[PDB]
Amino acid sequence: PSALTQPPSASGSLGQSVTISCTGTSSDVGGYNYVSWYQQHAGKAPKVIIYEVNKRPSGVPDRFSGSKSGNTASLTVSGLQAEDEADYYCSSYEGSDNFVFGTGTKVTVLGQPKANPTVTLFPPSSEELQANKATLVCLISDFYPGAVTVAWKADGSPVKAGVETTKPSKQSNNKYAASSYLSLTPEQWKSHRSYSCQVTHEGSTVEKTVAPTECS
Amino acid sequence: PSALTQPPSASGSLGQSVTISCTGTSSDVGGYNYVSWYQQHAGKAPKVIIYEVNKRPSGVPDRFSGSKSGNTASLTVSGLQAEDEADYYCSSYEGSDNFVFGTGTKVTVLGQPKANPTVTLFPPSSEELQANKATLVCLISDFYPGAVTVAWKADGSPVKAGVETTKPSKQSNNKYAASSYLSLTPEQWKSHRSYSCQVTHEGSTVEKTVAPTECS
Amino acid sequence: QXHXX
Repeated sequence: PSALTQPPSASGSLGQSVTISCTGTSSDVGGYNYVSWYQQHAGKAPKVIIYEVNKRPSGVPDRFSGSKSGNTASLTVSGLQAEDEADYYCSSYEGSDNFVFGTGTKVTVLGQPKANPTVTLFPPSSEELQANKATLVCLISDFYPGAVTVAWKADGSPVKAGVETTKPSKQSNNKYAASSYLSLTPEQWKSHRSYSCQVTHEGSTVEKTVAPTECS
Repeated sequence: PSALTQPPSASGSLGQSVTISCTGTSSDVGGYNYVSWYQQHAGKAPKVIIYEVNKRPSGVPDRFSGSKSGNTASLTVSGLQAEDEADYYCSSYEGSDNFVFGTGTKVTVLGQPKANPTVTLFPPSSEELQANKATLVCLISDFYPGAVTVAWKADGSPVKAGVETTKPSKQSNNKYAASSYLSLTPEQWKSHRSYSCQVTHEGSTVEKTVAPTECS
Repeated sequence: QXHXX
């Protein structure tokens, strides 16, 4: 399964050396060094910039580098160049028949100040409840770059179920808005204690929690 | 050399098909039997759907075939599910630890039905309200096709300012999701009879309202 | 894909 976890945004200025880690798990733990690093610009099919953890294919600018130990492979961009802005991925062969991919590090050559995400959690209103409908909305506003992660916990227990997340969208202030939503049932929302929207932005992580109350 | 000839779009419909070519030379396509095909949904993780000839990695959808013919390889999708509509890439060996990627193709189902958006409007959070922040959100879920138009309203007298909308994301199906905020203060919020998010989709207009009432 | 020897 795609057990190769990667940082969302990765960003820098022309010059500094942006790194892009990639983690995973199990089997022959870190016993496979089939880690391959790929760039892709927004309109292209994915260039392979590295492989066999430490290897670059014919040419590939010696400022792109690789590294790996335990559970973490890394791709350091030693001296960011303007056209280094792109999507970046990890890949690992789980065994024969198997190929595991990363989540992607959108790397941005910073135009603005790096903006840290405003997150706000809303629970299903009285009325929606009155309609046998349960939706929660985690508005994520104002980040830069538009590259975030969202994880929903129910009583701290990270549920992989009914939820979506919008794409980040350049607001009229060039900051990115997104939306993760969760769709529940007044039984399961009542039959619980707490609901977390855990949002992360390279080098940060919020978790705002809403608790079920009543009135009606 | 070339962008490995790949058609830039392919259509179909419910239970129709399409068959797509990875086209290059005797160095790569011609040469070695290993033709890999990718399923990468709009901007996200490329997925290995097939890797040599027609070698689907145990757990792959549908009448997903791969037949290599000449310098041309090809994938088949008989079971035009919406679940496809994607950027399908290929890639083959090139020798010397080199792999070149196909160029084109964004797969398009036709037939796909219209879905009118469920608009769920969210009054401000009490926690946020205590923070002296009043922010109203209009959720738009489920809708197909993809164009959606939103309006915010005070008591009519339209009222825009401090308003954001996000550009529609595909979801748990080729059904879309958008949102929208009103970053208000308590004074803009709490004075009025209500506020209202009016959403449109292929002629049809919804309207969603909120009154300072909240319950919990 | 990676693939291959």
